[PDB]
Amino acid sequence: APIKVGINGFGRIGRMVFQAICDQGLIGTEIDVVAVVDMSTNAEYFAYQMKHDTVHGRPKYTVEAVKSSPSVETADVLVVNGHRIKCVKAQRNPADLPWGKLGVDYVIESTGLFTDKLKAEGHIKGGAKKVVISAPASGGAKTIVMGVNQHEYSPASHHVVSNASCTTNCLAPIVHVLTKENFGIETGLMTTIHSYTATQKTVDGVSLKDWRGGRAAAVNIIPSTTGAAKAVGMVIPSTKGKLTGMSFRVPTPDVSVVDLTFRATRDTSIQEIDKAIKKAAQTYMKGILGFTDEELVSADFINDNRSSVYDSKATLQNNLPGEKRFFKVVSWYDNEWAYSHRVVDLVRYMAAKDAASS
Amino acid sequence: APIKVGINGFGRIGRMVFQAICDQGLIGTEIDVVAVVDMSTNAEYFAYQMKHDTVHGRPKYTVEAVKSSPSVETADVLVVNGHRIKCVKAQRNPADLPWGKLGVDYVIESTGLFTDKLKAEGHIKGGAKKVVISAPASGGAKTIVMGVNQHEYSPASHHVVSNASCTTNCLAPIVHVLTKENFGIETGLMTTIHSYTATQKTVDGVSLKDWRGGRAAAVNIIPSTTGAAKAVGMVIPSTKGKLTGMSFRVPTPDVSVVDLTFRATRDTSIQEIDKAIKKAAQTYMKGILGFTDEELVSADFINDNRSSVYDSKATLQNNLPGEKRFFKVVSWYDNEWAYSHRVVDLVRYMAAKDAASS
Amino acid sequence: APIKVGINGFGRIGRMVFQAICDQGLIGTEIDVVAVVDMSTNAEYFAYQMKHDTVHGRPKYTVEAVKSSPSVETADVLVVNGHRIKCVKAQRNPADLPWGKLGVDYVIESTGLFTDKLKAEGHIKGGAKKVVISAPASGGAKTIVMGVNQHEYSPASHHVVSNASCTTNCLAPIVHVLTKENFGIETGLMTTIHSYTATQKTVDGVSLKDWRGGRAAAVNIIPSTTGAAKAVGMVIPSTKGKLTGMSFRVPTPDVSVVDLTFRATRDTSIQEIDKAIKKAAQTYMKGILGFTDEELVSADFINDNRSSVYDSKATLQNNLPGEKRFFKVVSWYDNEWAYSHRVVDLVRYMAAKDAASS
Amino acid sequence: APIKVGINGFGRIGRMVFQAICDQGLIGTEIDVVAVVDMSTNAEYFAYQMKHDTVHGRPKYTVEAVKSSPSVETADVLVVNGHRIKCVKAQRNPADLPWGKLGVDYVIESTGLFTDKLKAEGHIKGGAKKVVISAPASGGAKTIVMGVNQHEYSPASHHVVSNASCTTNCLAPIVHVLTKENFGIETGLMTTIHSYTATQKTVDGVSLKDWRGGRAAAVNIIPSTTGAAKAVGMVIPSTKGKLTGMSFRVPTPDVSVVDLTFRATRDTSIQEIDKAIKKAAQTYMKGILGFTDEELVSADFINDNRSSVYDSKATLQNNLPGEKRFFKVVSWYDNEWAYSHRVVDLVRYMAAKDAASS
Ligand SMILES: NC(=O)c1ccc[n+]([C@@H]2O[C@H](COP(=O)([O-])OP(=O)(O)OC[C@H]3O[C@@H](n4cnc5c(NCc6ccccc6)ncnc54)[C@H](O)[C@@H]3O)[C@@H](O)[C@H]2O)c1
Ligand SMILES: NC(=O)c1ccc[n+]([C@@H]2O[C@H](COP(=O)([O-])OP(=O)(O)OC[C@H]3O[C@@H](n4cnc5c(NCc6ccccc6)ncnc54)[C@H](O)[C@@H]3O)[C@@H](O)[C@H]2O)c1
Ligand SMILES: NC(=O)c1ccc[n+]([C@@H]2O[C@H](COP(=O)([O-])OP(=O)(O)OC[C@H]3O[C@@H](n4cnc5c(NCc6ccccc6)ncnc54)[C@H](O)[C@@H]3O)[C@@H](O)[C@H]2O)c1
Ligand SMILES: NC(=O)c1ccc[n+]([C@@H]2O[C@H](COP(=O)([O-])OP(=O)(O)OC[C@H]3O[C@@H](n4cnc5c(NCc6ccccc6)ncnc54)[C@H](O)[C@@H]3O)[C@@H](O)[C@H]2O)c1
Repeated sequence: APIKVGINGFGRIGRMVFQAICDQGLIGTEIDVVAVVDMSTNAEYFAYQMKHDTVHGRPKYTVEAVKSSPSVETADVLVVNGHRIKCVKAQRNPADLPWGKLGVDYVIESTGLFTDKLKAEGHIKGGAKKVVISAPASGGAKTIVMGVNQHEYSPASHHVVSNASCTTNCLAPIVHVLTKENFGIETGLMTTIHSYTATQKTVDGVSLKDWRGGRAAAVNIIPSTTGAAKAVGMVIPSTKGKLTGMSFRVPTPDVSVVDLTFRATRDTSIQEIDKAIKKAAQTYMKGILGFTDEELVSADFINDNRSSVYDSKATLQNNLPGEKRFFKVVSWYDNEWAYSHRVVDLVRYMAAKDAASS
Repeated sequence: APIKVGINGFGRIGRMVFQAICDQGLIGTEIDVVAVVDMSTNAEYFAYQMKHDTVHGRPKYTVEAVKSSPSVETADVLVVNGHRIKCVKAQRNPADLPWGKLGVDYVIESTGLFTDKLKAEGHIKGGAKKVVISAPASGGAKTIVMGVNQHEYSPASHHVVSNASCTTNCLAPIVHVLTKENFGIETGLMTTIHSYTATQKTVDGVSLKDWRGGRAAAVNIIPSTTGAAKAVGMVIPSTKGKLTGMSFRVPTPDVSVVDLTFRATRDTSIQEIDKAIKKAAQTYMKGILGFTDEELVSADFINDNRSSVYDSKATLQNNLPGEKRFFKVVSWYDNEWAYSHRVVDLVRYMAAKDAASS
Repeated sequence: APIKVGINGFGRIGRMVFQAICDQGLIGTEIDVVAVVDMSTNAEYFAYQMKHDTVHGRPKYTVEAVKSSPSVETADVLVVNGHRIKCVKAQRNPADLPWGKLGVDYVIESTGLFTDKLKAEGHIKGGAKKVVISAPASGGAKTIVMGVNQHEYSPASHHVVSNASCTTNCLAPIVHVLTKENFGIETGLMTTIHSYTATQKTVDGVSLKDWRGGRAAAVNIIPSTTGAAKAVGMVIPSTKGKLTGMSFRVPTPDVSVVDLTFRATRDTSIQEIDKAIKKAAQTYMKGILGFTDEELVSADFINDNRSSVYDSKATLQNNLPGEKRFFKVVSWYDNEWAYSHRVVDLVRYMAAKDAASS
Repeated sequence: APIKVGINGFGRIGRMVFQAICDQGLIGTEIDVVAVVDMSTNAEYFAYQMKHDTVHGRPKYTVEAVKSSPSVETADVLVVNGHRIKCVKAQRNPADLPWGKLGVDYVIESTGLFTDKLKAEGHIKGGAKKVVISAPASGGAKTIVMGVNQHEYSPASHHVVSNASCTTNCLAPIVHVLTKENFGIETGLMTTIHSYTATQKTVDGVSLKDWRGGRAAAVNIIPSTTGAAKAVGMVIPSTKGKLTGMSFRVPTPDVSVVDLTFRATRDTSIQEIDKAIKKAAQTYMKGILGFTDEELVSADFINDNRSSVYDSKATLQNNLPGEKRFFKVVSWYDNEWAYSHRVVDLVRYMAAKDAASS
């Protein structure tokens, strides 16, 4: 049973979803990537985009750009590891995409334009059974963070699911062991020192909705907002209105770090917390939550696919010496990598439960 | 008599041309900026963008944003030192712009989208008399570099003119005094090590016309094409087919350097060349061509309004010891600031020549 | 009566303390900078460093390099605006510095090698009557943040004064009015997102005492320690053990931002806190604390000489909506420029007190 | 029969040479690394430097840090792949290093300090049989570029050998096929847009020998000099006094590119030169000279061990269309990694020739 997926928007996350599908062994055997969609249908230019990444390197798979038939002027079929993917043209409305016809059942929505559960339904109107939004979703969609609440999915009810944001996926696992191990956050504020993204600008330009976010990106520390402010309360309803935060966008191109400052419900210590987070990383959060005892800096997390990886030393040293309630917890994440692995983990969970019931 | 100008595209070059008008003492008196055009009309947002620049800092003029009538919702008039500039909404076609209505005669075309003579003429159809494309132009518009061939301008024939590009305004000064002081160039190639611009990308992205241009801009050395390649031959026909080159877009926000390598027509020396450039700096090319004897790096050329500023020490330490024909000439330039100043000098030179005749 | 000073270690803070002295209009008239001490004595090189700065531009003063005698090989005296500063060679011990000879009474200890009280007394034995260390000090030196506790300085008891770090001169204003306006801080942790410094490395290199800190500076988010972790308790005895923090060094050359997360003593609001700080900013903290109501990023604080300028918007927008105990204060600072001005303002304060008593 | 080698200066090149020895299969069987030398004897700090590199990522090999006796305070032995390397304490004179005692015959000198052939013999007085200087040398040390002139090595008389610089290793292959294939280079001039290195400064600071080299590294285009200005004439004497160049140090942490403008000795075409370089890349320069047909940028050459990998499209698109003599040739290089592999290649060659005769 090849899960038939199509990628709408072959950008940073689209191309890293694609690469997490090939690197993890699933192309053409477990998941069938039927088609990819973006502005051009020049498969040679997509191959160029895949083969050479500034931040994550050359990939291990191989890519060819072949035509479907010599009647077409430019290569339109991509051939990865002998698997053929089709380069479909970008549609302004989700519904004008031929999903049903190409036989695509699960569509990964990663353009960034269709974050509303209502516009994303246009995929299903085009023929898709399910939709995963690689972002926070507005308008009613289900937001799941793997390792914390993927089980609340239901094939029957949830058809446009959302995998939250990179920072949610990092914060929430931290929050989830704090509650489940019962330290509890009474209240919590959080900062994500975060790499710049494709929504920012090389030099000072136009950004109407966030004035600061239009400042030259690679030469300014830019205050702005994070997506995990809302979404962690959505995933864990016990933190609704207990926790919020901001974002500082600094001049690195990938990897970010969460910096959570909370107050505990019961009296505890940072040694108890560090123990429970390591334990959790080895037992029930394994693969999603990780930890590190080394003096790592940010470029040591490029290509690290844990959702979140707790920094044991930066935490243990930077807390109040005899504290029972006021705690800092530092944790890292490759915003482009681990998040792209979680999208594929979610597709496959959903396909499993969709077959499990119908 | 105030020159009635309208800036279409209030971006890096739009806003710097505006600020140059204020810093030189022309607003309201010598130059009247009737209107600016961009993706919004919210003048409180153009205020912010004028008041805070990452590279060139805070401006000396004062900016206020007020509403034209109490009927409008968001402030839509700019007021720069008690002079009113209007914030007109952007049009997909130049012909649709109310230029004759607003009373604009000269339009500075700096959107980047209308570098063709004919899409630029839509301005004259919208009620403008003359257009200055802040870029090189296709379709046959007049290309004039100030200090070299601005005298070639005719009020009768040149309605869409072009002030070439930043690199062309840096290299043609140098090429000009080499041809005029009789050293000559037999053939020559050129390289601009240049700052990234707003067409480049924060993270690897789509750029289907120059594939490399699409790669993360601030973490890479990206080879690409320079404007001064085509344009130095248009300005000096003597260099047609004898001079071409490339760009290496490197991770800095502003200022670029030209690295010219040429073979001279007669047997000379680099000290003869160094003295002639210094001479031409102090005599005929003043304010256009400049020079330095100091050990400077790119950050020192921020806000240097010279088109070309020769580096006497880098040229001299990095040429062959007793050479008569093969030489290197190095020259800096603030690609944003100086080019903007030269646009204003062109507007003013055209507007005076037009009055002197009609 | 010129306050006889000499700067030991003319680097970033040494040249910004020097430009602060000249710019405020003090050189020659109120402060006589007798000598500057560094790894060289080539006043031509020192003058290359003064005239061109990558982050703070061309200075307002003029620097000339003169020979004290034609008997010396290279220029060894700096003439800044007609005034003569001598270039004395760098000693490995403060003690062997000719202070008593040169006439120097106040020494600004900005090498960053003699931060302990006792190696700092090495200048006094050698002739200086007073010493200001541009860094937190060990061995029991008096730590003073201007505008918070300079009233505690006593000419009799305190000869080796510490002006604390740049982050404590940003964090200590805000903790001072939070206690003075009785909100009070129960416990609190802080993070500074901070620009890389002279003590960091261009490529991965050696740093034996903090491992992460030797990593490539300009391409990593390097977690580390801050100086305000100790210093804010030395200055504000109330905060002894209630507040600590950490630093994240990010890829910008200058300007940083504190991000304090505290739990107040009483029940309050962020609009209450917002008013209290702004008020304080206009009244008793005017010149130390500042605020902004604008959407500014880090490069808008280059050359802002307030110790701490509070960002009203980023705070109000990124706090929990109806919270009474758990808050986040965000505040900027130009760690090179603001600090250096406090240095010149401590010399000036201490000096007059000494002249008041003896 | 292992070659016994010691590395002095375990910095960027020392650690990359170490990693090229383990990568190429050579550690413990073909090359035995007896000792590594740097500021510390802390095996743990060395292991942290090896395992986490910002640019080249995690090494494939495994590093442990053990104590050589229960008596030593801190781990002083590395155990890379079961092979034990000693951590010898850094010395001020090469001669005071225990090479004969340890049993070291070949010494990779890579501190950046002992670049004089006389200072380098200190190693042979310390007990070593040969010295390789990972940098151009003075005082008459024989200079070799692998792939161009290592056949000029005489076991007999060449004792302290210099592997030239990274730019001579990129430049000399290109210059070598142009003279061997009989295009010739009459006079030539080059420029290398180049990543910053460890001799540079994060923020503006001290640099007495090159004034510009002290300016903040990651925020300027810094003109400077190159090592291949001297060394290529020494490897290829045909080109002494005929070829020279300069350097621009830009804000990338690794990879650099050679922009070479030369005039041929005979009428030829850029198409012809393009074929010759591809041909060479495939036959006698294989593994040393490569080429690319792709639209690559600097980051695509990280971990590319060819010494010089020619850009076919950048060279072909940026030359004069009718030219027969005056050309531009562009070739890339990962300045840390390819040079490191070549140092191992020379040590290996040298050692086999020395065995062959004695
Ligand atoms: N990078 C990270 O760290 C990260 C982490 C977690 C989550 N995410 C999230 O994933 C999403 C994508 O982010 P990213 O970083 O990959 O950004 P990106 O800009 O690299 O990727 C977006 C991609 O979508 C493409 N695209 C634009 N309009 C499209 C369209 N119809 C419209 C159309 C049709 C015709 C014409 C015009 C428009 N149809 C299909 N593709 C279109 C773009 O060309 C681009 O390749 C965002 O929501 C972001 O929040 C990013
Ligand atoms: N920066 C430098 O160093 C430099 C130096 C020399 C020369 N230049 C040249 O000047 C030009 C501008 O470069 P820049 O660096 O200022 O770039 P920039 O991107 O900062 O400026 C371009 C500006 O034009 C605006 N714009 C886009 N479409 C527009 C439109 N109709 C279209 C429309 C209408 C409605 C919807 C959609 C589209 N009408 C009016 N404004 C529009 C953008 O919002 C932006 O503010 C380029 O040709 C560049 O080569 C730059
Ligand atoms: N930049 C900021 O944001 C900032 C803000 C606040 C506070 N600070 C603090 O101020 C201090 C300086 O920082 P910075 O950023 O200016 O750094 P910097 O490296 O730019 O300045 C240090 C200066 O001291 C010089 N120096 C070294 N050894 C010296 C010596 N004897 C020794 C000697 C003699 C002979 C040989 C060898 C050694 N005698 C005199 N000068 C010597 C260096 O050449 C350099 O110019 C630090 O403690 C730092 O924490 C910096
Ligand atoms: N990175 C590149 O792209 C590249 C490419 C090609 C070639 N290279 C060349 O290789 C050389 C090294 O460059 P790099 O980039 O690796 O620089 P780097 O700074 O990373 O490496 C230099 C290493 O030498 C160490 N060192 C300093 N003094 C030493 C000493 N005695 C002295 C001592 C003893 C006690 C106290 C004080 C001093 N003995 C042993 N080690 C010492 C440093 O701690 C450092 O680890 C340079 O000549 C450079 O031109 C670099």
